[PDB]
Amino acid sequence: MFSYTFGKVQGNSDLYWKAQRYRLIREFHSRPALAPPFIVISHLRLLLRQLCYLSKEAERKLLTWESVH
Amino acid sequence: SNFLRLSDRTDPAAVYSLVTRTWGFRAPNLVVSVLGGSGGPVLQTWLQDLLRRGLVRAAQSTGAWIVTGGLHTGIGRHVGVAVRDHQ
Repeated sequence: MFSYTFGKVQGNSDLYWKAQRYRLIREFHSRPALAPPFIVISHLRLLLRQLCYLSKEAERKLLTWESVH
Repeated sequence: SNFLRLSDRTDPAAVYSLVTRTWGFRAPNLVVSVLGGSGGPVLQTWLQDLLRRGLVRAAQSTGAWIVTGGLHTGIGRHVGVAVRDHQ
């Protein structure tokens, strides 16, 4: 059973890893730059920050480009 | 754009020189002149695909002048929109 499971994933390992890579990059794209326990500084900064026609033209141009392709 | 009023008597040489030298348009690799009818209503969509995915798509590779009615009639209207879409 282990061998069958291993072969199923080893057949498509690059797809799995690239999905994982997207997830990791998305996770760390929005994390504060300070690592714990110094991350308390960033959380405090965020807490203080909280407690205290052209667009459619570009959209139409982009959609026309996409439809042509 | 540019526009001009002229009589039918005018010989093509002066107009061609005007377009190429005064208005600044470069000499075309090829010229296709589209003639047709149906007047007001837009053509059937297969003619639309023939205009866009056909003539205009091919002319995009070489560069060309496409001559037709400069009015909002159906054929000229679709030629203009296809040229704009590929632009």
